Amino acid sequence: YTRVVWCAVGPEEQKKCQQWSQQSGQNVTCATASTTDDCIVLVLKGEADALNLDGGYIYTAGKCGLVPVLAENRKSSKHSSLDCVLRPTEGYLAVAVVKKANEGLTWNSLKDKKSCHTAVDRTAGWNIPMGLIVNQTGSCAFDEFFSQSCAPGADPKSRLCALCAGDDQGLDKCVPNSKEKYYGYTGAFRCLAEDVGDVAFVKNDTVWENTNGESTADWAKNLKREDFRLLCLDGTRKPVTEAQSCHLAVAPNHAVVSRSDRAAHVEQVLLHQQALFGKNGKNCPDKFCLFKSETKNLLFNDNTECLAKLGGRPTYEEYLGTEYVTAIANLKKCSLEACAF
Ligand SMILES: *[C@@H]1O[C@H](CO)[C@@H](O[C@@H]2O[C@H](CO)[C@@H](O)[C@H](O)[C@H]2NC(C)=O)[C@H](O)[C@H]1NC(C)=O
Ligand SMILES: *[C@@H]1O[C@H](CO)[C@@H](O[C@@H]2O[C@H](CO)[C@@H](O)[C@H](O)[C@H]2NC(C)=O)[C@H](O)[C@H]1NC(C)=O
Ligand SMILES: CC1(C)Cc2c(-c3ccccc3)c(-c3ccc(Cl)cc3)c(CC(=O)O)n2C1
Ligand SMILES: *[C@@H]1O[C@H](CO)[C@@H](O)[C@H](O)[C@H]1NC(C)=O
Ligand SMILES: [Fe+3]
Ligand SMILES: [Zn+2]
Ligand SMILES: [Zn+2]
Repeated sequence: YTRVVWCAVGPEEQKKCQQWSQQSGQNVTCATASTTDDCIVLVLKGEADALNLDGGYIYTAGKCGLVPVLAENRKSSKHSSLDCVLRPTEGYLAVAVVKKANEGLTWNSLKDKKSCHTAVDRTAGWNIPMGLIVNQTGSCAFDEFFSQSCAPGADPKSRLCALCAGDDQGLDKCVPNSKEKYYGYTGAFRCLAEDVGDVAFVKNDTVWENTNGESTADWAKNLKREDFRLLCLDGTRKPVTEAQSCHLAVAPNHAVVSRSDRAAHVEQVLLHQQALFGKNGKNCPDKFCLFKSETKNLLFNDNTECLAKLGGRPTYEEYLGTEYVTAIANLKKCSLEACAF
């Protein structure tokens, strides 16, 4: 009765989870909710066991008692002797991306421009840039900084949702799941690509993976890396090959979380499921690939090489790092340490 009930966020994740469930012979089954917060609630009620989360959502789950279990680990350079499951994670770079042709937009002229964010509460798309912005402006009024935005999860009538597009029928505008056209890393970068916004807060890998033919999706297939610049905190603009010297932060990798009392079982089941369906898996590309979903980053980021063991049985605070947790705490003061639910 180590069936693990995964929580899928929206219908496209639910469809992938259903295929995973079928292929796993119901070793894994699926609960679904409309939002990441709602999935965390199902886990707190014991109606789902686990899901994989961005760091800002790990902060929410962690305040309510849930614990990190395994982390996404993507390709690396050095440390290459180690098996992926054992290799330390390296964090990803949160960046602010603009079009080269939008000349003289820099970090210091962002006020009153249009912004694209992966979702409220997420690390690169929200906590890092809005925390930096609140700090730099000396003001908690971050909902009045950009003239319009798409920030999935904000009030859909507010200017923080004015750029969001909803689903193809145009329903579900601004919902924080993949139905919203501009949701997530891929959606916020598409929001910039399509010039709906002036700036997208995403990570370094997003720009690479959706330019120069790395994506064949209709909106991405013609994008050229050279037509984008990163915004540096010192006011300069750099090419996207320079993200090691022009990022807003290094983010902790997305990780699986669960109730502490289920962490051990969730871990062993996931280790076995990735041996089947993960990057070199017995049954991938054969039957099912757990870490593919045609660039849509459903359940896991498509660039995940494996889910890796954590060193030191970390608490969510240790996993996130004290400085990130403190930055989050500070930003949340704009809108005392109990579970949000
Ligand atoms: C930014 O992201 C890109 C995409 O993940 C990284 O480029 C990949 O890096 C490895 C080398 O580590 C190459 O083998 C891959 O083939 C690259 N992918 C692509 C699409 O080019 C890049 O290294 C990252 N930059 C920084 C500074 O972290
Ligand atoms: C925004 O500013 C706050 C206030 O300075 C930052 O909070 C401090 O962070 C440092 C470095 O971790 C700690 O030494 C201080 O104790 C923190 N101060 C407080 C009052 O808690 C926060 O890191 C900043 N946000 C961002 C995104 O950089
Ligand atoms: C295993 C972690 C989830 C803990 C952690 C810290 C961390 C933890 C404790 C105290 C400080 C940092 C930092 C990290 C790395 C670099 C910067 Cl500039 C900021 C944070 C990173 C990203 C990285 O791998 O380099 N991680 C990943
Ligand atoms: C299902 O779970 C059992 C128990 O670990 C295991 O023997 C079997 O290999 C698993 N099968 C699949 C298809 O995940
Ligand atoms: Fe993230
Ligand atoms: Zn840095
Ligand atoms: Zn510890």
